[PDB]
Amino acid sequence: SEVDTDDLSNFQL
Amino acid sequence: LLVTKRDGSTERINLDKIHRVLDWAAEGLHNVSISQVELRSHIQFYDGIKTSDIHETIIKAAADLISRDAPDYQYLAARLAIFHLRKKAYGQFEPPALYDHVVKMVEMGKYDNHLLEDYTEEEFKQMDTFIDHDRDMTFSYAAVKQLEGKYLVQNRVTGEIYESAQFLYILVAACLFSNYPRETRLQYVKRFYDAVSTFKISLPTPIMSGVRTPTRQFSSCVLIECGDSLDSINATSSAIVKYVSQRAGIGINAGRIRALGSPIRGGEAFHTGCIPFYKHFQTAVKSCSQGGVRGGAATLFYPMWHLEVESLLVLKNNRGVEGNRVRHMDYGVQINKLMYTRLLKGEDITLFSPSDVPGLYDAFFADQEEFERLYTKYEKDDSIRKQRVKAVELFSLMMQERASTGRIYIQNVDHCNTHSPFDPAIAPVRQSNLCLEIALPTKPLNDVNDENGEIALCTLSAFNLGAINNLDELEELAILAVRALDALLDYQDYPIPAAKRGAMGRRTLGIGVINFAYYLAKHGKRYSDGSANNLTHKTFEAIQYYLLKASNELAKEQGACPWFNETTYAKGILPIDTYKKDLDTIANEPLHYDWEALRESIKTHGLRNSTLSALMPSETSSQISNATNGIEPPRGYVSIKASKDGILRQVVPDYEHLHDAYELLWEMPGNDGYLQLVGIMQKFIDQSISANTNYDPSRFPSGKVPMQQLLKDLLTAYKFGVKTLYYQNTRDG
Ligand SMILES: Nc1ncnc2c1ncn2[C@@H]1O[C@H](COP(=O)(O)OP(=O)(O)OP(=O)(O)O)[C@@H](O)[C@H]1O
Repeated sequence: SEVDTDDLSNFQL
Repeated sequence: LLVTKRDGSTERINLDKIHRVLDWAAEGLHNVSISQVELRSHIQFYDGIKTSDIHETIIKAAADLISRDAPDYQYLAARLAIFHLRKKAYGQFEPPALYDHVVKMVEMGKYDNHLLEDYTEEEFKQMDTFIDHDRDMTFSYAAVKQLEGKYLVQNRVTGEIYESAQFLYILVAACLFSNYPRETRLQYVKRFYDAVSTFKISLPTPIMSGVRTPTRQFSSCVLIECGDSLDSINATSSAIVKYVSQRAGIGINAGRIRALGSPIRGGEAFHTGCIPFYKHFQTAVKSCSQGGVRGGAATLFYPMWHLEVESLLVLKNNRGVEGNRVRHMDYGVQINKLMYTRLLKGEDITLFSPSDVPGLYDAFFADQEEFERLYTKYEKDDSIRKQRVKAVELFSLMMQERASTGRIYIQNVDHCNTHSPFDPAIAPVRQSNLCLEIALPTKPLNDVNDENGEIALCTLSAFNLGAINNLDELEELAILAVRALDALLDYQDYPIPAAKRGAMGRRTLGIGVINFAYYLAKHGKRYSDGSANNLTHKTFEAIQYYLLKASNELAKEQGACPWFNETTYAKGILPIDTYKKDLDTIANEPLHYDWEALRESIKTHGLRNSTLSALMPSETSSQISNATNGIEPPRGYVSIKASKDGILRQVVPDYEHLHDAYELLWEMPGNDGYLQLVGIMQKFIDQSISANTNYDPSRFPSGKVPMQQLLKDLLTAYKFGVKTLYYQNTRDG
């Protein structure tokens, strides 16, 4: 349930 | 010693007769033992044992030896089963003359009388010559089980089986091409018959069981959109009752039903919420099910930003108050780009009742720029009721419930409208169906028979990628598949005006594949490493190209669909022009077909059908053709099924030579490979695909799938243009 937003932030949709 | 026959008259047992039969059915198979079979069945014989019983016994005997190491038992069992059904239907192995059969069946009222009016006895004699009853010998035991159980015309009370597979196929052809000019009618009948009897084209259960019989009900799934009004709610509900009553899957969009607390009439009465109505559509859906359980399926769709989203997302959660739960329906959460960015930036998502934000709902599906404009505007505007929730919270909540139930689906509405055959401004796609592969325009009803309403239907079929030798075989196959379903559209009946409206308006078809897995094994590709990307791109380009050609060819002959002008196809736009660009970075295979020639031909002559492809799941159809299901990898080499007649085993096609080639569901290290292939397939597919996401707890620390992983895979799918996401399988051994 732990979610890192930094890891996802750099993703390109 | 002593056997009983069908009249009830004794006779002595001649055991060479049995042996003869076994010997016959074993013809050509490898690794099966007639003595093994004989040994296992003879021990259960007894004085005065019905002859039928003897047959069942040896069938089971053969059926019980099915295995990865001895897969020809499938065919040995099958043939025995086929033999027995012959006798059962005809009192002899040799099937009667086609004409004699049809007359008899018309007189018994098991076949439609139009067959005898539409074809002449000499025409029937001609058709008989096309038939090849030895094709019955190519079915696998599981397949015969399916045919017997849900295809072959039979008496359900008495048990009597009135027909055989080949008759079914010939007459399905006959009925579908019965309005053809006599100069080509029988040519088409013959071509289609071969196509389906040699498993090149698969047809849905409704079609297969009914086309030829007096019925006219053949639609398997409906898509109803519900306006925010008691009249529309009532209408919607009425449509569902009629449609589940004809065993159809329901896909309902109840997204505009205003939120709990919202004003009604001014300030005279406040709204009661969406849930009360969802519960009402759920009873509608199960209105024709034993008790309120057995059958009747539906998938309800709503925007992620709906004001009641957090209460809607946990509707299946079992741990909860009865009144705040609608557990017997699957849900499809609709997301768009803006929502995902909120997640990535770790920002908030504002929740809004659709009733209070003029133009948002439409914008959401049809115009992303306009949606973004309106969305921010209303975020600021303090007059508008609203709620803030942390994107991570909301997304995590949804994924949690998706992970636990497996049935909280996602629909990427932007992808559904920016990369579709339709014009978002005129006829947007704002929902999907039960199994998340259909994507078609819908308009809310204001009454059951409202003529300005529009209901989408699923008119399906499929190419068997395991049965073609090259992709150029799809040109004739696409002709036949498109021509038969298009005929079907005029053939069948429409219980609700709105459903006819869309059928005739847009003539939308949804043709996909089955046997993808086997096909990849045949070409030595896998799902997980990206080895199948270019082959996939090559294969789905052929499929789409030839379907569009066939439709275009058909428009020339018979005219494009009435509403062809609301398609982007009509504006010279093609699948290859609007797919998700990221796809370029994962596959380089070059288009092999003349798309520009076709672009013009479509522009000039239009399309008969507005949509042509849709990758749907498939248990039954795949079973009859002994094929891996739709595009999914097999769980294992042998699939087990339960029955009153024993345990049903079916070995994956060509296990002998391809066991190491297959890549089984749980052998894939993750979902990337597969989500790539779904993205590639979506480049060319008109509608959507039933993509699954799979997770094995064993592959994670403490056996718990990380939410990070779940969100990562969700984002991946969006990145490659995946339109919808269906089941989530969590392994559990
Ligand atoms: N007299 C018999 N002794 C043993 N097995 C029999 C006998 N008659 C039929 N069977 C078996 O039953 C099945 C056929 O059932 P059915 O009574 O319809 O056969 P049939 O072809 O009409 O038999 P027959 O050869 O006596 O004309 C086959 O599996 C066959 O091996």
